[PDB]
Amino acid sequence: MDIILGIRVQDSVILASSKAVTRGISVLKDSDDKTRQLSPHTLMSFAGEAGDTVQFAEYIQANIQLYSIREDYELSPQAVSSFVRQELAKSIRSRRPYQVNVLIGGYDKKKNKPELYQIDYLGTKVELPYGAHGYSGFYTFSLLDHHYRPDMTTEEGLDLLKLCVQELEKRMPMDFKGVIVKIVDKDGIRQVDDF
Amino acid sequence: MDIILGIRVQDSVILASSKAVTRGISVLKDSDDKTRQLSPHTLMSFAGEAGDTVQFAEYIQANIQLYSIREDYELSPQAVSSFVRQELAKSIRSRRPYQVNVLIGGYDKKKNKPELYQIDYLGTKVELPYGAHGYSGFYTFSLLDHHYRPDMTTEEGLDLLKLCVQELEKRMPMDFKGVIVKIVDKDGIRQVDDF
Amino acid sequence: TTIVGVKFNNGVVIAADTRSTQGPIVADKNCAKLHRISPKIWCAGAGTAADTEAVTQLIGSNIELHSLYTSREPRVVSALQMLKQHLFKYQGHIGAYLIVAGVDPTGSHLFSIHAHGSTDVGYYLSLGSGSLAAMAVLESHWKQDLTKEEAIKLASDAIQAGIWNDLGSGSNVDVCVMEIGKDAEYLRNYLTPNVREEKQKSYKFPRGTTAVLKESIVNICDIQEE
Amino acid sequence: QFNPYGDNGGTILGIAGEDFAVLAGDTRNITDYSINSRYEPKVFDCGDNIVMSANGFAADGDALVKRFKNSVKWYHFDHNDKKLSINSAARNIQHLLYGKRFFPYYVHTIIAGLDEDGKGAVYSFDPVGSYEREQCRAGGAAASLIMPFLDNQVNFKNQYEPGTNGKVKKPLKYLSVEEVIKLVRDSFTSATERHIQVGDGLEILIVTKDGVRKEFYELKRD
Amino acid sequence: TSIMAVTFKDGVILGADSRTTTGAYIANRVTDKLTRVHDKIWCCRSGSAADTQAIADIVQYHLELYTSQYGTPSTETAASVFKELCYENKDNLTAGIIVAGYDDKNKGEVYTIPLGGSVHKLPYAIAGSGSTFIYGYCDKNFRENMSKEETVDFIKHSLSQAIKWDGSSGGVIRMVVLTAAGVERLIFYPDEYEQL
Amino acid sequence: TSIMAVTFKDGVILGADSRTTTGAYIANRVTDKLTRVHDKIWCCRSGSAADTQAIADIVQYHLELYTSQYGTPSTETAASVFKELCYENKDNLTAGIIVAGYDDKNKGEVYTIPLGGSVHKLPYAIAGSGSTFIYGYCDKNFRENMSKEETVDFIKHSLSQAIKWDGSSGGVIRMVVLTAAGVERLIFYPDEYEQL
Amino acid sequence: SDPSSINGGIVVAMTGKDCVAIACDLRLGSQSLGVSNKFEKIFHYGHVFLGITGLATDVTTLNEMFRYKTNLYKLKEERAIEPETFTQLVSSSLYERRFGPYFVGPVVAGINSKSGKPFIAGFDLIGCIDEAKDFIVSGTASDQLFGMCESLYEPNLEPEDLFETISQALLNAADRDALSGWGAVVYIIKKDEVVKRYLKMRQD
Amino acid sequence: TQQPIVTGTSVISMKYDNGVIIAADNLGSYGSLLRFNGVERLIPVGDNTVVGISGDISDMQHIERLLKDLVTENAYDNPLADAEEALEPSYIFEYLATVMYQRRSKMNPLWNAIIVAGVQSNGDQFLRYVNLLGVTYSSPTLATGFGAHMANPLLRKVVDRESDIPKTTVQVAEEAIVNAMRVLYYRDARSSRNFSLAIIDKNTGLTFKKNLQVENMKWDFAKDIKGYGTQKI
Amino acid sequence: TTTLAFRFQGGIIVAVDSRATAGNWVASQTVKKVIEINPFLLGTIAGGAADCQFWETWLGSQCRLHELREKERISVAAASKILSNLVYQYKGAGLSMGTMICGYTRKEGPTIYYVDSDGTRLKGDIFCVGSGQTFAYGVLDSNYKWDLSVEDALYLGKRSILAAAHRDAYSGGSVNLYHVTEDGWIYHGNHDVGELFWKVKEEEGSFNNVIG
Ligand SMILES: *[B]([O])([O])[C]([C][C]([C])[C])[N]C(=O)[C]([C]C1=[C][C]=[C][C]=[C]1)[N]C(=O)C1=[C]N=[C][C]=N1
Ligand SMILES: *[B]([O])([O])[C]([C][C]([C])[C])[N]C(=O)[C]([C]C1=[C][C]=[C][C]=[C]1)[N]C(=O)C1=[C]N=[C][C]=N1
Ligand SMILES: *[B]([O])([O])[C]([C][C]([C])[C])[N]C(=O)[C]([C]C1=[C][C]=[C][C]=[C]1)[N]C(=O)C1=[C]N=[C][C]=N1
Ligand SMILES: *[B]([O])([O])[C]([C][C]([C])[C])[N]C(=O)[C]([C]C1=[C][C]=[C][C]=[C]1)[N]C(=O)C1=[C]N=[C][C]=N1
Ligand SMILES: [Cl-]
Ligand SMILES: [Cl-]
Ligand SMILES: [Mg+2]
Ligand SMILES: [Mg+2]
Ligand SMILES: [Mg+2]
Ligand SMILES: [Mg+2]
Ligand SMILES: [Mg+2]
Repeated sequence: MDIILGIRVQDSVILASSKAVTRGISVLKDSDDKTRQLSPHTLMSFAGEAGDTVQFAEYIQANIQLYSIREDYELSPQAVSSFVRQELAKSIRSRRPYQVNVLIGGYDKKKNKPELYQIDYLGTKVELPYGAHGYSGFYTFSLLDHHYRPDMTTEEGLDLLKLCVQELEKRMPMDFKGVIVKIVDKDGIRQVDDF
Repeated sequence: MDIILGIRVQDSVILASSKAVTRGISVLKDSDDKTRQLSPHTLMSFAGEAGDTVQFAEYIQANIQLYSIREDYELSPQAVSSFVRQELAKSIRSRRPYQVNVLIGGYDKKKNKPELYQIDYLGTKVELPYGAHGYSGFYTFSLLDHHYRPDMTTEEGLDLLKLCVQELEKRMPMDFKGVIVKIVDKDGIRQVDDF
Repeated sequence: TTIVGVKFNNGVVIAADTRSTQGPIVADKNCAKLHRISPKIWCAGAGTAADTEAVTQLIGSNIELHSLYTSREPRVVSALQMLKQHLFKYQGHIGAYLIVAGVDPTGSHLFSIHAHGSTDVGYYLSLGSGSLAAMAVLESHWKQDLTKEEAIKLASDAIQAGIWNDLGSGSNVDVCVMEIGKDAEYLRNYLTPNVREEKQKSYKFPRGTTAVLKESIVNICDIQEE
Repeated sequence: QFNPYGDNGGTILGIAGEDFAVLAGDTRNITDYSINSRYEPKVFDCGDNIVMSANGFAADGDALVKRFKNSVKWYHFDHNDKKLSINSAARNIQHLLYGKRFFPYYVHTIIAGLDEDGKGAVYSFDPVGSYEREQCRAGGAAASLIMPFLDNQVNFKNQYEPGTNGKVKKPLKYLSVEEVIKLVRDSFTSATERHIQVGDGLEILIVTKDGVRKEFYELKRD
Repeated sequence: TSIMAVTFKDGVILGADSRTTTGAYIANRVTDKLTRVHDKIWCCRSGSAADTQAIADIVQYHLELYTSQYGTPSTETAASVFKELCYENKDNLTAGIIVAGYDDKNKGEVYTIPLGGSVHKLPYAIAGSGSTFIYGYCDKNFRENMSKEETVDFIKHSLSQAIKWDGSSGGVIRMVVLTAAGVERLIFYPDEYEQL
Repeated sequence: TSIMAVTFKDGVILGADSRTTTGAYIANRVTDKLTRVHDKIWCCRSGSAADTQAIADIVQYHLELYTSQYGTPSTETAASVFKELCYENKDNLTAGIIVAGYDDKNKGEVYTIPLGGSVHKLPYAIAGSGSTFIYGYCDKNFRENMSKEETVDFIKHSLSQAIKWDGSSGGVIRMVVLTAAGVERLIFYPDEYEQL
Repeated sequence: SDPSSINGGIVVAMTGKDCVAIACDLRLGSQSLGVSNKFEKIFHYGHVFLGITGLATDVTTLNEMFRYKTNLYKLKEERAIEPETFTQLVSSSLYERRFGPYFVGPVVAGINSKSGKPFIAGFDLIGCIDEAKDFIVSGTASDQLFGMCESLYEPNLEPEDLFETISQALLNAADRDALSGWGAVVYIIKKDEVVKRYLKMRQD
Repeated sequence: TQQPIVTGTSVISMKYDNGVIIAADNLGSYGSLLRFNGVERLIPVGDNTVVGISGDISDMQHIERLLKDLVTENAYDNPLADAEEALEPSYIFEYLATVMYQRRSKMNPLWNAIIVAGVQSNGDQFLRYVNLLGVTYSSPTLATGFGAHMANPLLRKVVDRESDIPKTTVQVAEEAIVNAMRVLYYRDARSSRNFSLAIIDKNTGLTFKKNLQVENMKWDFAKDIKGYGTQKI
Repeated sequence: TTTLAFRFQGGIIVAVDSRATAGNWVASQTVKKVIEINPFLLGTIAGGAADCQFWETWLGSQCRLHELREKERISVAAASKILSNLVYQYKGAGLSMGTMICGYTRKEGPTIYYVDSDGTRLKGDIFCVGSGQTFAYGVLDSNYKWDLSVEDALYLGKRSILAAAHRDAYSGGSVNLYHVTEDGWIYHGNHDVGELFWKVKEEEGSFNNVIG
């Protein structure tokens, strides 16, 4: 799929992901949610080749949910991101690699800090204040370099995110049919229904 | 460029052409007029490879304007379309062919009839009640097959055209940034500034 | 790379230059191309550096275990056979081109090995990108019944021809002499005809020239008591 | 298939002083892993106090230099023995290079001399004619080794003044001819160590108001 | 490479040049292409040096193990072991081998094994890049039941011409004589065979 | 194709097989590859039939026009006209031609012109795909100043072997004798030359 | 396409008088796009330091692999691994992936705890050991680094002088490479103290 | 664009105290076939220049005709054709170098490597190389093809730099050339035993030696070489 | 390369970077990517260095010939169309050019034309061209208004190049600023990114990601 964004503010992580699903010359769907809840305080968005994206996301989801039941404990975002990275690093030298890029946004309940991880299909992990995959970063990183300040509120983060989406809607050729925005904080994961 | 449409109604010809100009990953412009007035009652829209489109359109424009001055007379749309076809048919076997598709909408003052001609880069001419170039026809021809009637008014033609643009905006992947609509009738050529 | 091997009266000598290259860049100026398979069996290697090192270590390891198993000093033909069969199996993909030499209870021996697994016997041999320059010297100056002193001279001269005329070879000349009834003497940097001249200027900077943002002590020690 | 291009290696270096200019180049000429010549001159006096070198494919290099020398000759004939200024020479060379835009001279060209105010000047070219005046430029095979050293030791890049810690830069004091020749010699000695196509000899042409002087130094022959 | 094996009254003689080439560079000018797989069963090698060596080493192993169990193998048996290796691995091998041996019962025999892996029993055989230039000469000059001296001259003259015209062939002319008397090695230098 | 020209005491003799092939199909089994560019200047043709015919036709035209202006041309002159065409059009031609002629002053001469377009004056020459197999034989059996009968036998035996081994060569052996006496055509059929 | 120049980056190491220095840039990118300016390429296992350039996923993977192996080494041997021994372990580990290699350019640096002798080493992607006396370079600006080191370097430099030399070598080499820069780190290593310095450099 | 068909291998040469020496074998190869055994690849121009040519023989013969025609053209309206206005090595070379570079620039090269050896009017030694690409260079020793790889190393041991030229006699220089030709016969698979050698001296003039042979070869040690490793018989 | 130009109340702002690369090798940090065609016409350059220099230098010669013949300065439209018609002749041959022809005339007012080696010719208010164009667009579009002061517009152009210089690997070196008005263009200095970045970071409070 196309555009996935992430931004870590003072007390939360905000992920924005496009709703369009295009196969060929037709937009088959305009309300697609390109994300899966891995645990109550950890969310993963994804983009890449058709089929691989969902198959990988759900596979990761199942593994984290299994860990949660076994230990009766939620893994830290750092731990989940490392697990995800290893799966992709394993995958890249397989017969048929997973062609999937992901953002992992989570709130660490131990350290009381929001955390955003950017991982590509090769298994390249980086922790960032803001991140993007595909052609999205070519427009959005310059905006975020200017406006982002680390001590921002969640409302300020959403405004800064609106400014990113507006730029994408202006300058990108593909109609990505808007974005679904989700916030990850101490209280868990929730969806902003109006954006 | 991307999408160009044409529809011939009772007493006029309506041409609609996208405003977007995309080079690579950026939309450089969102107000581009993809048409040239060949004569007071003849309008040509165009789409194809960058550079070739404008170069060809202006070359045709210059030739028709030259004819108009020499004879103090306006050529019929049929005559202009045949001239245009021959230029493209000549072009296709050149060293470097013009990679341009066109629609020619004109009002014949002699017969008091609107006329729409669709010509591709190979020099393939057809007279039609409604026409399109590129991927546009794959969506719009089915709508027009259903709704079009040959005795429609200009206002009914614009409504039917809005229904085409809405479908394109819904199902096509590329954001073509709306269309510039122009009407060709007995009184000449005018632009619909609100669409 | 220029590597040579020369037989003489009571043994055999091998030699090599010390240049390693990645494209037109010199990766290592003082590379060690003479490898020890066993105490009195040494071989010079050309081609892919990791391959010559790895294939020598592996066979050298198995030769040592074989020597302990049989209670005998290892033979050059054993190293030759083990090397060629290994290289043949990998169909030339292991880019090791070797000049194998040594002394053993059967006598003194000199062989070459190519990456595809073919072996050759000779009184004088040369391999590598500078082998043509070296072989020109060998073909001009070699004779039967060479002494130890004459063979070392001929071998090092052949390497020098490679050093000066071949861009793939350079720097220093390494030698290893393997004489019958004696310890093998490994002469690392036997010749050093390419010492860099004194620089015109010292580029020692004044302290504080570089701009610094942060400083910190790194904890290398273990977790501490108390 | 016939390949009309080749690579003869070598490396060249131009440095502009306050009232002088130097153009240096090694004397080695190669193909693949063989040496053709240990002394094949590469930097040429082209008249009118201009020195030139076209490094890369030697056949194209010789052709270009030959054609520029010719251009200087006809400039005198056509314009009453007027001296061809370094800026005018540079523009002329652009047209020589771009003239073969679709079958290029496969060379990196550098010229050196004095501008019309008497100050040292170095101009640098790409194969298809793009050019730019610079205080400092290395060209050819070992250009990637030498240029960073020159950014540091000629333009004082990434250098600051002690005590201030990154606040005050090192002042851009001018360099004498004796100081420049030291940097040239060390540049080539360093390049010779790590680049196989560089060595044998170093030939430096120094340009002043008095004329064109030459200096030669030995380099490692391995 | 110019190689040949010729049967005659007292047995069989193998012959070969001594040149190994990497393109136009002569990697070895004194190569021994006549190699022993058993006491009185030898072979001439052409094509890839690595492939033919690996094959010959495997055959020698098989015939050594054959001898320990079933006694001395026939020349036909040796040719069959060569064939099995060349045929079954035809996709990965470049080996043109002539097998020649002496029994007391069967006397001198020659088997040629070209690239495909087929076997051909012949009175005499020629192979290698240089053989092309002496098909005419060898066909006209070969006779059955020649003497030792005649057969040596036939091989010497034949390989001399093959060497003269083929760039891939050269050096010395090595020969190996196989008779009831035993095994004799012969060598002939450029000054001798070029003036013929 | 197997072609050759041989100088001897009384002049020169050209020789050739008669096979033309499209792959493995013999398009013509009785081809005449010995063709006339002047009264006593002939040529042997190998390679492309179309190319060598077009060349030979042009040469015959040039020498006919030469004769009208400057009298009888030399064999060297004929070879030069062949060369000029073969060299300047080397990219578009596949022609291996042997030029042979008889003057009274120069006697028998032979010039060979391979693919490149180079010229080589020789005592005798061989060419075509089948020539490879008789380099050995021809080198060993050729002598200078042979008789007519000896030269005919030399060519007959040589081309017989070339035909025997080369699939692209076959049919009858055509020959053309060039002497002061005149021009004589000879032919030799399979039943005659195969049993040699 | 070329794995060794997708992410970009550089590492350099130098020897001094009773000390060693290892330095790296901080850039991680996707070809032209700069992604991260905090991607450190130097790691350490006990007193042995390892710098790794090349494909970033393999940089991370190998760090995790050598942490794994040096921890097991320490438990069994009951002592920290030394630079000479670690160098062999890196070579072994890389060569076992001979025909499916990690696309990396490792660099080892450290001081032998027993002998006190300074040690540096470099490797190609399949394990070949380059044990230099003076300096080691690696990454997308290796040509540039070779030129800087070969001119600036002199033997037996004091720790505080050595810092200036290696820093200027890295900075000026990085500034002539599009895929290197975006910050830099320098480790100064002595027998029983290690100082880490972040350098101020141009951010383009 | 073409491919070379009939080809000539190495041409080797060097300077000595009073002149220059050049040599090349008499073979015209047709791929791996050693087709033509009597080809002269050293072509003298006047009594002061010898042009040695390797590569495509058909192109060599073309160049041979160009030089022959150059002598004819120089004699036209030139009373000093055999004196002050005679053809110099430098004139002959520059002409060839012009042609070679022009032909490569039309993508239709003369597929050759050429060495022009001679002595100038003022007694100076001339030795310069040019090939199909129009690349030119001069050196105390010059060689083409395999000669570059095997001959130059041997010849450079005699004359390593410019200052070694006055110290090198004609006997020492000729000895080195003849030895180099032997080494090439040992190791070049497209060479022949028969060769030609030319000396151009400022005192004794042009000495052209034909029908030379490689002699004093070492082959006896071949008898002791058996098998490829383990074989004893 | 990152180059931009935008129309506003006080005329036109033109801003460019200074970097030139050959693969990953940084060939130059001091390249002049604004070409002074005449006292009222500017040309930006992106893509092939030689193509751009040669033909925009050539363009100046054609514009000078126009005003000699017509006793009147060339229009921005006519100047841009001379270049676009020229490159169109060479279409397919492999020229690599992306330019903005920026200038002011009485009849047109402040005008910008984007011209490209594919033959594209577009009039517009805002353009960003080059490998780092997307980064420049991000800053420019979010802060652009018609009613900007000369001082604020200049900073926005400077800041937009800085943004691209930071993120785009093939952009950097320094920023050249120009301001085109009724009375011609005005140069506003070379600004080294190595000093400008830290200055902007501190004062603006931006680039909080980076450590300084
Ligand atoms: B010599 O040139 O053959 C030399 C001998 C080697 C065994 C020490 N070989 C090399 O230096 C090779 C050349 C080469 C380059 C590329 C692919 C294969 C071979 N160099 C290396 O193996 C090498 C290159 N960079 C770092 C380490 N090793
Ligand atoms: B002969 O030319 O066929 C010869 C026989 C070999 C057993 C010594 N073969 C070679 O010389 C081959 C190449 C070749 C040439 C001509 C025809 C077929 C094959 N050479 C090698 O195998 C070789 C060369 N250099 C190093 C190692 N091996
Ligand atoms: B001979 O085989 O070279 C022969 C000589 C020709 C002049 C009669 N040539 C051919 O038979 C050629 C093909 C060929 C075969 C072998 C080597 C080179 C060329 N055949 C033709 O030209 C031909 C075949 N069929 C129809 C027309 N022409
Ligand atoms: B810019 O990146 O387009 C820049 C502008 C040019 C006028 C200096 N171009 C270049 O740096 C190009 C490479 C390139 C990079 C990115 C996109 C397109 C092109 N370099 C050159 O033209 C060049 C010229 N001479 C020497 C080195 N590089
Ligand atoms: Cl062998
Ligand atoms: Cl025919
Ligand atoms: Mg149509
Ligand atoms: Mg060397
Ligand atoms: Mg037949
Ligand atoms: Mg940048
Ligand atoms: Mg124009």
